[PDB]
Amino acid sequence: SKYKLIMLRHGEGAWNKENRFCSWVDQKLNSEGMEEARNCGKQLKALNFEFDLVFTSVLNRSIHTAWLILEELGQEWVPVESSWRLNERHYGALIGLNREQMALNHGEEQVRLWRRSYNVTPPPIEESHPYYQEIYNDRRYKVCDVPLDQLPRSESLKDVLERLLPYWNERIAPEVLRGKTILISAHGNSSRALLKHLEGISDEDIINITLPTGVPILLELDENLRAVGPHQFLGDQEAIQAAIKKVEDQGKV
Amino acid sequence: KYKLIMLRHGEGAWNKENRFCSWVDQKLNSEGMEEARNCGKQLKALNFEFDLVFTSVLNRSIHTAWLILEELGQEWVPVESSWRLNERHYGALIGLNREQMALNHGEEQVRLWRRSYNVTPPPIEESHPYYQEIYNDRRYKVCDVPLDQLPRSESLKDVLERLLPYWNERIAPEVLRGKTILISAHGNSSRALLKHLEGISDEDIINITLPTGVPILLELDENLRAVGPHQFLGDQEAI
Repeated sequence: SKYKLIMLRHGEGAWNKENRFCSWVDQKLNSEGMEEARNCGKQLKALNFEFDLVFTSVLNRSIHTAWLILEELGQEWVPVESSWRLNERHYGALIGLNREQMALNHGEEQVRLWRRSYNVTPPPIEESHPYYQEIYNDRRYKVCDVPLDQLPRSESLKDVLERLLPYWNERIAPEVLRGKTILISAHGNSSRALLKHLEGISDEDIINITLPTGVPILLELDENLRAVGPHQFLGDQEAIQAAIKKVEDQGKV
Repeated sequence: KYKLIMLRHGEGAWNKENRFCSWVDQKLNSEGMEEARNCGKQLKALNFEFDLVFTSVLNRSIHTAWLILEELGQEWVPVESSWRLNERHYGALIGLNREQMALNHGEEQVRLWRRSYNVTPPPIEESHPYYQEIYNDRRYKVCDVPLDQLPRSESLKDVLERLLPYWNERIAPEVLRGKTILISAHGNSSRALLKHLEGISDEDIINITLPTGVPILLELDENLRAVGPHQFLGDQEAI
């Protein structure tokens, strides 16, 4: 049969205000990020969505986004399942740096390639990074399918897809085949990776997809779990276009 | 041996209005949330590190788990919810004023409905102002027993009988694997698991009083029987 699922990326926290690369640092939502989640929830309630399962990353800003949506829906009882495989892209040594400053030191166009291209890998994160130990000693990164030493230290979009797709295949997609209505609370680049796979977007074209924060993304799938058309945003068409331009402008002088 | 943490949510409006929530999905109030928040601060100050949490399907129990996990910075820990941890089903008593009931049917009878071990209250009926808010909710259309087979009132003993399979089948096997587990549940449903784990009689269980917002530690052996009486963690509270 036809299938329908919602994906979204969370709203803003402090480092978004400061225009810093956040990636695997576990920054909390701020007050307006929490409101963005509630607005998604209200939108989803206005369309009478009834979720059967929620999938999230292990970064708390994506879990809190999911809890906030469920509360607006009166669906706090719906199962939630979290995996590092949905984490934001690991940005290596760019973690914590200002974007517009990078665009100064290397050009607007080196920055765009670092952020949106499919294949270029960021400089790895090194033991001298102020947040190295906070990331890799965190107990949430033990309980899994990969030894702590084989966790990544930086990721291209391609690397994201390769550790994300096994989770889609083994956990998410079988529930979709089952007929359940699913919510994915993830991140900018882990959602771009999933969209690239489901929509058959080229290595070249994925560069041009920028996802707005805190906005529901409706995806329709066919009986082979491929997209029927392009992903669609729920909410006002202009306000969303302005919101996309914002994320694009973080990397511009 | 084994360590287990159980606890009970804080208050909402109806617990101030001296009323029966039961299976009605009443929300925490401000102190109800801050109580869970303070309770999470106390488990953090005790360096607690959970691997799995279990709740009922009522939001007062789920928010409580969520606020606690936020205080702990442990929001990534798996949560699992189940009606089998629900508060006791108070039947037709649901929603009624406690005092107004005391003048309708008498001190001694209302007291026996609330404190006994073996007495089933009057069933809730489709005329009840909250019958449809409960049995039409989608969270029961998707549970492990048919909707009609779910109870319309429960003795405290019925609570244990519906809880024990979930404990035997779902929870205890994870206690055995070495996981530090949290159970965010309700007064009655926590009373039934204690009675089972400690071995309390149908007589002592009726007088056991469990405070809200307080981590309740239970130490077990490999047969998962209590090594001693349940203990409260933290300090300085009354009533």
